[PDB]
Amino acid sequence: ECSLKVYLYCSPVTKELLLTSPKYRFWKKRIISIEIETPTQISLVDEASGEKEEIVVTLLPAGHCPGSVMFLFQGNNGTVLYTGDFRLAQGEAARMELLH
Amino acid sequence: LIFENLIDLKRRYNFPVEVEVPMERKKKYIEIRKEAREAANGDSDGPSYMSSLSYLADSTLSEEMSQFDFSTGVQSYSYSSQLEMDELNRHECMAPLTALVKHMHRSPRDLPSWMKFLHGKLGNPIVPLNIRLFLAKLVINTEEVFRPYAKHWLSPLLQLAASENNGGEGIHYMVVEIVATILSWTGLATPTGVPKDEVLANRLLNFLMKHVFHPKRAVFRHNLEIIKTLVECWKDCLSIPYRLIFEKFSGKDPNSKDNSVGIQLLGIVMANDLPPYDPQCGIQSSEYFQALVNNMSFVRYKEVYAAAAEVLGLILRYVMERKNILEESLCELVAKQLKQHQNTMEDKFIVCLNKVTKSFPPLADRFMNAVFFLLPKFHGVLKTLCLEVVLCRVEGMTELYFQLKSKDFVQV
Amino acid sequence: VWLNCKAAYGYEYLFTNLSEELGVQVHVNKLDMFRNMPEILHHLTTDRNT
Ligand SMILES: [Mg+2]
Repeated sequence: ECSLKVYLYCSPVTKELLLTSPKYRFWKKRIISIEIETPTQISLVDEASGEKEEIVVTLLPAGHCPGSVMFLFQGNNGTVLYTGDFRLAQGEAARMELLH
Repeated sequence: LIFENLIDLKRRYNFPVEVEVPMERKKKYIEIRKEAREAANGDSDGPSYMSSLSYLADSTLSEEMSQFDFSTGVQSYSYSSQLEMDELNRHECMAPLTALVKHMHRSPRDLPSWMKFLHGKLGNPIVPLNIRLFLAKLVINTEEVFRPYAKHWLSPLLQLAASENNGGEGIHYMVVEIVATILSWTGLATPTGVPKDEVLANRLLNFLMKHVFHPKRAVFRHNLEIIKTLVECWKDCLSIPYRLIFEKFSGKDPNSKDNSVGIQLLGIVMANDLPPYDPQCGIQSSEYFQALVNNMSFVRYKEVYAAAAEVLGLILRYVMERKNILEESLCELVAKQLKQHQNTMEDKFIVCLNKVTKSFPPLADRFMNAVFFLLPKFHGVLKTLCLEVVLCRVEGMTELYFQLKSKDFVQV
Repeated sequence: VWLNCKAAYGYEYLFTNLSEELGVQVHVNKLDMFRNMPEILHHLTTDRNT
């Protein structure tokens, strides 16, 4: 309630599952859902100072639960990957288009 | 009468929409296009469809993993939609009739007496639906013995498919089967001579594009495939229903994917070197192309704005060679829609520009400075798209090496 | 048949496939969370007579 440029990015299914709970309905105006396999640019603008920083994030399916996705960041410090609670069978890592 | 006795005439023959498409169901249309493209045209240069129309035999990894995380679970569309299939093949006299026909065949050619009887019973729209369906299944199972006479059997199957009162609702397996049979028959006979066949084919195409959508991705791709091969075979006989497509890609809803169907239909139309618009419809050129270009403002789903940008670029490339007088207005609208989000989001702008300049290079000459400004600020695939936009216009640039040196091209 | 599922989400695959292969609808406490997901909502029910 004291900021305007900070948001919560997640899958659309995750947004639907999160806004249903009454305890988390205060995030209704601060959640930005992102489609999977769609490279989008995120602005890491500072609140106090007018400094800004752009980063590219890509959401990859995880196959864990409704709304579970991965996070593939690409910026100045190289490419990092966050596979939070994923599930992949053997021989499926070679089938992800966005990781190639 | 002899046929109405051995048929029920009262059983509601359930025809469900085929969901689990087999592997041969794709290669049959593949070979149909292979025959209708070279055996009857002799060109061997298949139409280059857009990225959204690129097809694979199996499904992508996201489709397979969607069974667990439901990535496509959120309802985005708004269209209203709904072996126990071959019950006609499980008829008492079905196999005996097929054996009889196969035996008697081998036991400008005109139809014999039995073929005349079959044609009189099938082509007549007053004959009950069950008898016509049985005759259609018999012709399907014995298409090899009907090919030398397929010039006569083209109209009955056409008017059976184009009929509003068919077996089931939607595009069921009987429709796709008879369509595949007719398109395999297109190598020798085409609905081009008799205007009745032309209007039958037009109504069939309208019916296909009317019920092309289906929430299941596989059957939706199959319907797009059958429409694609149908418009590829009968390219010189069909009038495209531009009014239906306009209503398809004009939804004006930022959080929906309804326009994707219309954009893909327009791309299928444009890939066969067809006009993107005909003034015969009630929609003028202004609002038509306006609603078409407005899809680039829907920056939520890529299948909407990226596909719209690509199909718009194809339309620009088409109207470029034909020297039409709407090229200036279309280019102005596209440049306006691009500059609208050039500075707001600047990440969908580069994607839309790369999709447009993929087929219409001369549009990047006004955004070259913008993409050179945005190049140092991009990462990942966005920088690659910007470099591709720079690549599409290299010979036209006066002096390029200084800009690349100033933009640290070597470390890139 | 009871299904002692500890996690809140992750077992919807089992529920949907059992419903599609048996025609019966699984009973859950809350299902309003899947109101915008038709492929999952039409497999769950609040009635206890299943
Ligand atoms: Mg987990």
